[PDB]
Amino acid sequence: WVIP
Amino acid sequence: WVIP
Amino acid sequence: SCIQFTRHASDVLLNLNRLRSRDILTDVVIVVSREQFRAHKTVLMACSGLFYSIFTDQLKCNLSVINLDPEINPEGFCILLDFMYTSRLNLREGNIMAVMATAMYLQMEHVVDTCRKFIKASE
Amino acid sequence: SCIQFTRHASDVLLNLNRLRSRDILTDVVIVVSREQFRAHKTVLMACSGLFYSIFTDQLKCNLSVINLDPEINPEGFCILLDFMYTSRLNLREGNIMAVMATAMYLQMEHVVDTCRKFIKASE
Ligand SMILES: CSc1ncc(Cl)c(Nc2ccc3c(c2)CC(=O)N3)n1
Ligand SMILES: CSc1ncc(Cl)c(Nc2ccc3c(c2)CC(=O)N3)n1
Ligand SMILES: [Cl-]
Ligand SMILES: [Cl-]
Ligand SMILES: [Cl-]
Ligand SMILES: [Cl-]
Repeated sequence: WVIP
Repeated sequence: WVIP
Repeated sequence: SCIQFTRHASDVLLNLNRLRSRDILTDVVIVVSREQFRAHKTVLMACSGLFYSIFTDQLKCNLSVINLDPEINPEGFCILLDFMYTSRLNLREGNIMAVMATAMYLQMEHVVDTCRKFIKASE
Repeated sequence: SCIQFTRHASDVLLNLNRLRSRDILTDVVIVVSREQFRAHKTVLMACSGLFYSIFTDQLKCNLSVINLDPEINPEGFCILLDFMYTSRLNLREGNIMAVMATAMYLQMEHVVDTCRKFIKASE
């Protein structure tokens, strides 16, 4: 999971 | 396009 | 000896979401506490272990309406349906418990994992 | 303020290809010079400008069989159908002309672009  |  | 187009999977999913937003070729209605959500059976199966099991069943594969367990929160479902079609999860302090419970029921293992991690960080 | 799961689009496409290989919920047969290819209308639309136009048509959206132009090579189509479901293109000296012609007909702009580039490199 990432900060888009 | 890339070499997978 | 194939070549690979990096953005292809993302572009396919973006187009599938465009079809969903315009209600094109949607073939099922998911009912959650009287709220109704239109979707593509194939996308639901591709994202959820529960929908995969439902639509591979010889009788249920032909149903145009699926009713979820009454304990399922419609907002939690809406957030997960948006995630299925976009890879983006709108996870907030106010919805994390409903989102985790819905993801556990839908059998969306990666969503369950991030919810567990975010909850553990807050304790 | 969403979080994003990097591998989600790739995982969805991988599962859609698993459904195709097991012939699960395929809803159309594409006929190419007597060869028949089963697929999901939504995936075809998501990858091709031609299929997008066909299945948004109020009459054609209901067809279970689509016949392509007799000039279309079945091998070129098979390579492109595999690309649609995997992001991998099996581009070879022996098939590049048939693949480019099929991609131009199917309106798959990124495939047409790589074929033009690979052909230009060989001259
Ligand atoms: C297992 S083979 C397979 N073949 C095709 C499909 Cl459409 C599919 N979907 C599916 C099954 C289980 C799970 C998910 C999707 C997401 C998750 O967390 N668990 N699986
Ligand atoms: C344009 S809006 C839109 N909405 C939904 C879908 Cl399913 C769609 N597909 C599509 C249209 C045109 C093209 C492709 C896909 C690939 C390509 O090269 N050209 N387009
Ligand atoms: Cl029904
Ligand atoms: Cl998931
Ligand atoms: Cl027909
Ligand atoms: Cl393309």
